[PDB]
Amino acid sequence: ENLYFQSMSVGFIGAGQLAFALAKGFTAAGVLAAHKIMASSPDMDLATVSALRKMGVKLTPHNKETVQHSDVLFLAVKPHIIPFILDEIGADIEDRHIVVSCAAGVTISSIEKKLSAFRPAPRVIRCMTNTPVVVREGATVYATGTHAQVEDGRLMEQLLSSVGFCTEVEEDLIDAVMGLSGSGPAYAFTALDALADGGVKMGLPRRLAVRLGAQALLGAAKMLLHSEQHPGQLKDNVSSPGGATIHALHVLESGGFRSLLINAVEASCIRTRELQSMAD
Amino acid sequence: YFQSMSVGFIGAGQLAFALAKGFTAAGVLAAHKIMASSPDMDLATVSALRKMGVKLTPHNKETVQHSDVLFLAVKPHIIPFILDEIGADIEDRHIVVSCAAGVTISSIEKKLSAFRPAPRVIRCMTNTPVVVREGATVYATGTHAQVEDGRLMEQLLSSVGFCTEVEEDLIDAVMGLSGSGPAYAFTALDALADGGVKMGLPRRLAVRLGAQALLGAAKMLLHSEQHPGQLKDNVSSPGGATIHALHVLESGGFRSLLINAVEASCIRTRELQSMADQ
Amino acid sequence: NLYFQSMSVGFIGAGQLAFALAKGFTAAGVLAAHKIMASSPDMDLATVSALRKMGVKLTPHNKETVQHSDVLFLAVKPHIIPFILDEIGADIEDRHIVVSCAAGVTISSIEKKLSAFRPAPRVIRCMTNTPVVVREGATVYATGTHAQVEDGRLMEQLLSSVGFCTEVEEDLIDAVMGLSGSGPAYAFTALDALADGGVKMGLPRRLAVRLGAQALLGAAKMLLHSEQHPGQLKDNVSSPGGATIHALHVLESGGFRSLLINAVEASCIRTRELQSMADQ
Amino acid sequence: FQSMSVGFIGAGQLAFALAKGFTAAGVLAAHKIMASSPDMDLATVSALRKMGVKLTPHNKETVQHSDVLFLAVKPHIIPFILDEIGADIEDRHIVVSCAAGVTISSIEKKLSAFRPAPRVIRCMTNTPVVVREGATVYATGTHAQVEDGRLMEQLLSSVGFCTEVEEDLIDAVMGLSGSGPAYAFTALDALADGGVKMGLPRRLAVRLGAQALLGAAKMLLHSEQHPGQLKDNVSSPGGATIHALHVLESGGFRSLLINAVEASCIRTRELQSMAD
Ligand SMILES: NC(=O)C1=CN([C@@H]2O[C@H](COP(=O)(O)OP(=O)(O)OC[C@H]3O[C@@H](n4cnc5c(N)ncnc54)[C@H](O)[C@@H]3O)[C@@H](O)[C@H]2O)C=CC1
Ligand SMILES: NC(=O)C1=CN([C@@H]2O[C@H](COP(=O)(O)OP(=O)(O)OC[C@H]3O[C@@H](n4cnc5c(N)ncnc54)[C@H](O)[C@@H]3O)[C@@H](O)[C@H]2O)C=CC1
Ligand SMILES: NC(=O)C1=CN([C@@H]2O[C@H](COP(=O)(O)OP(=O)(O)OC[C@H]3O[C@@H](n4cnc5c(N)ncnc54)[C@H](O)[C@@H]3O)[C@@H](O)[C@H]2O)C=CC1
Ligand SMILES: NC(=O)C1=CN([C@@H]2O[C@H](COP(=O)(O)OP(=O)(O)OC[C@H]3O[C@@H](n4cnc5c(N)ncnc54)[C@H](O)[C@@H]3O)[C@@H](O)[C@H]2O)C=CC1
Repeated sequence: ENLYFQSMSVGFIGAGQLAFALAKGFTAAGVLAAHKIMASSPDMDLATVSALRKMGVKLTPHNKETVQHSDVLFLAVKPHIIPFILDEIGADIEDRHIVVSCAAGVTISSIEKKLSAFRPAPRVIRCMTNTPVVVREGATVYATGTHAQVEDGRLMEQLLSSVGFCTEVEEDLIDAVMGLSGSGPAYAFTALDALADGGVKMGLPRRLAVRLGAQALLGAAKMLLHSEQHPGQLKDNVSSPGGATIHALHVLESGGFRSLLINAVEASCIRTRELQSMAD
Repeated sequence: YFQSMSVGFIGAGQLAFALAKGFTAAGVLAAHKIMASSPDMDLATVSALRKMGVKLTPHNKETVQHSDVLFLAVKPHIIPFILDEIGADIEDRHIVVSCAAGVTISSIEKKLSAFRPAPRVIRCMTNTPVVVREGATVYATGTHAQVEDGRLMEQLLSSVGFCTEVEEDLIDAVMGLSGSGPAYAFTALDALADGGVKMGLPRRLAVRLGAQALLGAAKMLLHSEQHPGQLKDNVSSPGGATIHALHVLESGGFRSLLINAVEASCIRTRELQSMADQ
Repeated sequence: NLYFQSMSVGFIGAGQLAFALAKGFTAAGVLAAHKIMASSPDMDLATVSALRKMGVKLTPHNKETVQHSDVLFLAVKPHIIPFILDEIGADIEDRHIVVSCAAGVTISSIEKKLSAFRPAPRVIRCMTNTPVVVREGATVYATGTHAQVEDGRLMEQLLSSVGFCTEVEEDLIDAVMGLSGSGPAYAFTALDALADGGVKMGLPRRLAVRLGAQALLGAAKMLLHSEQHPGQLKDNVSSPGGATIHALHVLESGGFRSLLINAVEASCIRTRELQSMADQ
Repeated sequence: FQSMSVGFIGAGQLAFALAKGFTAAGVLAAHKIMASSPDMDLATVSALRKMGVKLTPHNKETVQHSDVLFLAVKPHIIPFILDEIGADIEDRHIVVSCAAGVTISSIEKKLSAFRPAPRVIRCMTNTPVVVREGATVYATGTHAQVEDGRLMEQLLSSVGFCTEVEEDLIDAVMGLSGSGPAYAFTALDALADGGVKMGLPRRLAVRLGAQALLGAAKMLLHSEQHPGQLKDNVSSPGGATIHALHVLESGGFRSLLINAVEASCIRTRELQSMAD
């Protein structure tokens, strides 16, 4: 790791929520010192830029400055901004750069087409991560581009593994991963807010209900990750005949609880596709 | 490390295994200092506890004589039969910790006080993730529990997850939230994985990613001073895929279903204990 | 202590919005009613009679409004704007700032029409709402190609006298219309229903309307003056096991949140589908 | 210049909201307010302390300090409180119960066992007193003087709207304006989500949505028009607003808000039937 990271500099095009989250996770993991990170944004009036600055992250309005001072370049902007970014800094991408795109629905092919008009063989990697990298429990996948070298995938695997789970996938899976684990934390925060409301309805202080609900979800998720058993079998171990849990599971089933979560993953994926067809 | 402490389990099922596995993984109890009892010595939970090093026996009275801290880990309608069987063996030294859903401290103390006054009783509400040391536990102290008794139980149960003392009248609501909560989460994880599979992910990857997302979000909330709505705002980029997905959850009344669940579990727990009383 | 001593304001159209702005501007003291002119082909409209009682100068002839005015508000229905611009385009001078309040109408479409008569028309696009009438409006504006920096600063100063006002990129304006432009109608519907609920439970209608409106006003003010998330302020009202958390559950059971999201989306979509029909 | 001493039994969300509102209005000095709680570790207690409010664990000290004594505890706590401090209520006291559902009759019954003629007023208010835009009603008890009702109207009018009602309206007011801020906070969160879905930054969507609701509410308070007529003035034919109003109607939006007021009122009544 020392060899990969000792003198590596990282740049963020964009200084929003994902840039802050990855920067916080990388520095908390100890892989990167905050001053070796640079972020650029046209609007300095954001709370994320303030948090990055108090972290010690170097800030600039000029994306070309971030490009000049970076080895690994994360594109942390909305999908529709990507092709305008590539036109802007494309003349500055050099052999040394690894361009890591975080946007969903922006293909490696389209990024490589843009950058290859300036210099052949751009090294491009697509990444799909989520905000819990900020506590080093992210869920990350990546796909390597046509010109990515052998050490490039291995470097990205080690970098993103320091802030959570990380595995290589074929590029065609990435938009579906966005619908599941990219959007997933928002599903979990909605559920935790509602579970806490349920606790409050039944008499619990709100502070206690939030803590218990979150701890229950965290523990159940860890249980599944550590067990070889199917989620339904773990559910069965918790639901005793005639008991409180099986009564509660019935009212979840009666509202189509499962189908709402399937609807959510699908809706996220569908939206990513229609954004992509607006560009393409 | 409580080295001088002998722990017993009346009942050798899912909860006894989860606690004993958690305790020994935390290093607070040695497996050989734990005894568990069940009338069926060929149960699969019994086998798992045996492979752990726990001492096992079919005689509930043997577990009582071995133990200082005695966990009641039987189903709720068995608690009265158990208290009658061993009540004469309860000694001054014993702390009786009932894990049974719905069973009140009053009903345990009344049954045991017929044999010996001032039984030391603690009521505990925990959940199965103690097995990976990420449980959510609350406890209430009884009439005759000393102060050190509550501090002792909090030390023990803090080693396998979050633990805090509550007034007893909150415990049925806690059961509806964190006691049944793992089952809500396993249902949600199965469904999120089906959604990933529908959109083209391999099942095994979808289960791993869905569970990791839920774990990471829960950890984010536990480590943050922010409202869960504010953390949700940070995922939801304007016009983006996430806010579109959240709309379809809202259109189905997702929030209300989870409130329904906590309510139903809490209400059933009260219903059952009303039948026990009368 | 703001007052525009050398500014003549004109309104093409003398309907709800012209009345609301003229009343807000005059109550703010930043304009005398006699320095305001409004035109409409219906001199027997109820809004025209109100403007006349304020002191506002009225005329049936749009050309007279243009000749009197420095700042010219286009306060007609969107499908009337192109006929307006053809009628008075030859009367636009260098001194004019043209401020379109019409829902959906793009700066591009206005500039194209006026530029046929005289190059470099100074155009600002504004999205406001009817509570400017009580000086609590919510307004955004976007500046056109030829609007000078002082033009936007001036309009911000003027529109800030009747409520909140900030500059936005033009492509946000249709979404603002769906939120704060249509928003007062959502609130009037909500206040009618809340009053019905109060009456069902035994309150006199006049009291229920007063309390419902006061509750909404107070809650909105709390949020504006707080750095807290609206979910956290809700938690402070929702005592465990109490009346409020029981009532919140029945709102959630009906999908209350999703209905308000549906509304904002439906307003914004309809605006875009109208402007597409106009552009084709 | 009345130099009133005010006490709160309970130092939670409503006690903080009222203390903040009263001191911001200038009617009370913070250090002339005393609040008591057995849990001296809440966020509300820390905020009261920072305001300069006097804090004590002992309800008797609050009673002895106060001229006007607010009962700002949960409804099921009120009879425990009246048993504890009933012997300390004096003829000079005005006892103002804020508790949802607790009747004047039950309060006077408890306190009359100690001194005859306890002066009792029941009030129903809401958290926006914190920004002096509260919605408050009050009802006077058997022994409250006419001056006692005038004083309470003067005091509560300093932090928002205030009017006297017959007591049998108070539980319905709770369902409308007492719980009402929670309905608005829910609506504002959802409207902001809708703004974000259509491409607005969250910070701007929150601000525009709240300003929209504030302005519309103020319009209705300053107008003699029916809310349906104000709605008609925003709704041009074929336009964006009337399309959005239709999707609200299709989901039964109106009935959800009626359901909420009713559910709050029913819960209040069923809690009181438990205590009784
Ligand atoms: N936030 C999340 O939960 C996750 C986000 N993503 C993706 O990551 C990307 C970034 O999302 P967020 O950080 O949430 O968004 P954001 O809106 O918080 O941040 C975007 C940033 O880009 C900046 N920006 C805009 N135009 C720019 C330009 N031309 N040059 C430089 N900077 C520019 C903005 O000023 C802002 O600082 C998006 O594609 C999103 O879909 C993917 C996974 C999770
Ligand atoms: N499993 C869970 O998710 C949680 C369980 N609990 C409570 O823990 C208690 C035990 O639950 P589980 O372990 O899931 O049950 P289980 O059904 O898995 O195990 C119960 C055990 O009691 C034994 N048993 C039955 N009759 C007995 C008797 N007369 N003497 C001794 N042992 C006897 C059975 O053989 C079995 O080993 C219940 O009261 C439940 O409410 C509490 C919170 C969560
Ligand atoms: N009313 C609202 O809630 C808001 C309205 N707007 C926009 O403001 C514009 C005007 O809306 P309102 O005042 O509500 O409409 P309105 O229907 O109340 O008034 C329209 C006025 O235009 C006049 N008019 C028609 N043809 C004309 C012509 N050829 N020359 C001059 N005047 C003519 C009519 O006589 C009438 O006085 C619309 O484009 C609407 O989208 C924007 C935001 C809020
Ligand atoms: N919070 C709101 O939005 C409104 C609340 N109310 C009513 O106001 C009352 C108080 O509500 P909140 O302040 O929101 O509740 P809360 O739970 O925030 O405050 C209750 C306070 O009472 C204290 N307390 C508990 N037992 C006590 C005792 N024996 N002696 C003294 N203090 C004790 C608690 O420590 C806490 O400080 C309730 O009856 C509620 O129905 C009425 C309308 C609006």
